[PDB]
Amino acid sequence: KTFKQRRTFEQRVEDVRLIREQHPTKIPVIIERYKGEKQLPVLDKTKFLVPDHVNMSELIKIIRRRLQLNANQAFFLLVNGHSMVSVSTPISEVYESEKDEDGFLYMVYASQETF
Ligand SMILES: CCNC(=O)c1c[nH]nn1
Ligand SMILES: [Cl-]
Repeated sequence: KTFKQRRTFEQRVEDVRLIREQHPTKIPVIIERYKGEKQLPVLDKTKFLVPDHVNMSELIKIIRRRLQLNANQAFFLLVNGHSMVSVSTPISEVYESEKDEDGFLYMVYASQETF
C-alpha cells in the first residue's frame, strides 16, 4: 500500500542515487495522503522532484494546486512524521535535517491537524 511497503530499502536507496545523477538540483519527495483522511483526494503520483530553492510555504501552494483545492479547504503537511516548525525554510535545508536513511524526504497531508 505505502511507498515504503511497495519498494525495498535497497530499491529506494538506488532510486535516490539515480535522481542525484540525472536531476542533481532536485529534492526527491514522497507525498502520501494520511491513511485516516476522508475529505481531501489522493494525488495522481507519489514521487516528486522539487527544485531545491523553493521553501515549504511554496511546496504547500504547489500541492494545494495539484489537488485542485479551493480557498477554504484545510490542508496540513507533516514532514518526517511531524509538524514543520517553519514554512519559510528552503527545501534544501529541510532535506538535510529531515531526510530518511533511504535518502527520500517523506511527507503526509490531511484536513485535520490531529492526524
Ligand atoms: C488524474 C488527476 N491528475 C491531476 O490532478 C494532476 C495534476 N497535475 N498532474 N496531474
Ligand atoms: Cl537537475
